[PDB]
Amino acid sequence: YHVEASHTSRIIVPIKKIDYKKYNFENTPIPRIYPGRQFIQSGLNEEQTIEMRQKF
Amino acid sequence: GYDYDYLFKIVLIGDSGVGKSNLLSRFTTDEFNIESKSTIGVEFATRTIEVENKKIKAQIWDTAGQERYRAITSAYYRGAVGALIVYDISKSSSYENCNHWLTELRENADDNVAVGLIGNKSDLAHLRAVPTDEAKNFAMENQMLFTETSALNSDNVDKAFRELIVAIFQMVSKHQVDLSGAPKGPTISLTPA
Repeated sequence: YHVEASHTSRIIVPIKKIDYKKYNFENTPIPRIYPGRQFIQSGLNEEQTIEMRQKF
Repeated sequence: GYDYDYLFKIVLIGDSGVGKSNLLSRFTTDEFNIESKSTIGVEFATRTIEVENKKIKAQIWDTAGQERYRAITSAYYRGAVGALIVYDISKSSSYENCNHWLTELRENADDNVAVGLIGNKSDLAHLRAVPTDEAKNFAMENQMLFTETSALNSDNVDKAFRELIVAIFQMVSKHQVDLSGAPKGPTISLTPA
């Protein structure tokens, strides 16, 4: 795709859907990329942390 | 019984519901008029420890004003040579009031008073809502001693309290000297006639 200067170009790239049967994002806490740190609760009930985890 | 050389007044002050009533049971003696927390404003405790070969009596006043004790709690800091600010590391509301309590002490309590900081219920790491780093950083600015205490992690509050007493005694003690062949025989009068 030749994109000239200061001109947006919409790209279409298809994706196969991810299937929940073999990923289990529901219970997979977000990685701590610098572990060995004091644990502090951000504060989020189950219904919100599950949402944020799925989105991430 | 009245052998203690010095009598220091200490106030165990903190937010309501923090758990002071369970806290002092370790480094205090549990007899005499128990309770009376709401009768006037306070409950009383005593401890005896020797520092530099000198007995010291420490009286702990765990005041708590709910809605009625506005001027009385203020009057109860008349001569407190020590204070023992307490907060719980479960809810940041208790920590947020520490500056307010310290302001009340340094405004109303005895001049140049030594004050410490205690973090109670540290065993409950499930709902920890305040880090030790921030606690120490806040302690540094106001030259306060800081530690964390719990039922399982006992015997640390005792050391902290003894260390606070030692800090007080090295600052409100005037140095003294240990003040403890006389003639014998029949004298003769020599005053003039």
